[PDB]
Amino acid sequence: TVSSFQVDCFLWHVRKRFADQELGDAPFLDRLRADQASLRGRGSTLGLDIETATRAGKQIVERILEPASRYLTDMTLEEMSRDWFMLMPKQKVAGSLCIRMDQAIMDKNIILKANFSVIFDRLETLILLRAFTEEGAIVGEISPLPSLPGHTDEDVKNAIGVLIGGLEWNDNTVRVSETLQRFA
Repeated sequence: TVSSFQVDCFLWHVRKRFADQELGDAPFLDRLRADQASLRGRGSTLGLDIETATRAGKQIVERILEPASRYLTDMTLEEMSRDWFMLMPKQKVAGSLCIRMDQAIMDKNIILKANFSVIFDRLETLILLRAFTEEGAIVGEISPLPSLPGHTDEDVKNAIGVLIGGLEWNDNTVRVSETLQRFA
């Protein structure tokens, strides 16, 4: 736990300069004040001096220091936070994507929007994809899963094809975003 105190004193000193120069922030200054108060309290019960602590924090932190992507959005944050429900649900998991749709839709023109990253000429990772009807109704969703594996473009295109097939079954004309038309 002494290492945590070393990092604490070192980070306090390196944060001192931010208030020493830039626009600063009154809560930031109060945080620094209460910080150094608690750090004096620690150094009292730990015994060691701060001049013998920041030097150790330097060598304890410096070792922790370390492909040109963008971000396209077809949906707003609201368009991905909106609630919904599938009356007759039809869902599964594929690789690392949760596919769901509503089977109770028919003869509806559907539009697929998506928000995701992009590298070079193709996708990298999908944040969310939902299916809307021309009358503004959510019917399908391809959500990412909290898995360490992840996903790339091939299985993403496969999931989109699965969704399009499941929708096109019930006489539903289905089209994708011009973005997905360009990248999938």
